[PDB]
Amino acid sequence: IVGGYTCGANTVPYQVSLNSGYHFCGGSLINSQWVVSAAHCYKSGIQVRLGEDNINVVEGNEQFISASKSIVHPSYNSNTLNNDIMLIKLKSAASLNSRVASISLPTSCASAGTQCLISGWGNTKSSGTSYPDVLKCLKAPILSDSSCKSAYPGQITSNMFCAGYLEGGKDSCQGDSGGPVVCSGKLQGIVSWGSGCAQKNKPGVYTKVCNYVSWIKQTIASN
Ligand SMILES: NCc1ccc(CNC(=O)[C@@H]2CCCN2C(=O)[C@H](N)Cc2ccccc2)cc1
Ligand SMILES: [Ca+2]
Repeated sequence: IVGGYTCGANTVPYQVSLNSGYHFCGGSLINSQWVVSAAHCYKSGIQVRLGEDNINVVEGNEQFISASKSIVHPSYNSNTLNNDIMLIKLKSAASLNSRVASISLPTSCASAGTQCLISGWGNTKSSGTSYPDVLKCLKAPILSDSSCKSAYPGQITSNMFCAGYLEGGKDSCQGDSGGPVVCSGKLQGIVSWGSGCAQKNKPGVYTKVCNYVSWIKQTIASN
């Protein structure tokens, strides 16, 4: 997250860190047994880390649980990142409490102009690299689909939306991948892609979760 703020420990209790020896992606807890992340975060050997603030220090509220199954969306296209969503089932159910809590799925999409909360442990610099160890947060509005398509001609589908600031300075970034965009209490986005970070006229692109709620619910119920 570039241009954000330190969230505060466990103030985003649905935020998970996916660990394969190191943090490599965010995700969102949607019930005691299931995490949603980006399909471009897919790999084997995932451990889900809940209740994290400093990902390098055991602070006392963590739960570390291995994934039993990963399900990349059937229509994911790695060339374009269309349908960039994946479900991860935990080997054992998380113990839900005030620092480890699910986020509600949308019953409808969000509109342009809605303010959202984006969070993660990704890069905090727009030029260069600096990775924080505590969770960073950013308030950012959903941008119009027309401004999104003008920023990235040819590349935006109905399964994507832009959020952030066309002036630059405030954005998600590498390492935030797979993490949440929450608006009015609902998980509306997943950190997906973009050109650089916090550059002018290059906002972040996010998987449009509301298009996937039926698939999420039916997949969880059948697995
Ligand atoms: N500042 C927002 C942001 C937040 C978080 C990220 C992390 N996401 C990526 O790194 C993805 C993974 C595949 C490659 N990516 C990319 O974005 C590529 N630069 C562009 C691309 C390539 C193929 C298909 C679609 C887009 C990036 C930008
Ligand atoms: Ca920790």
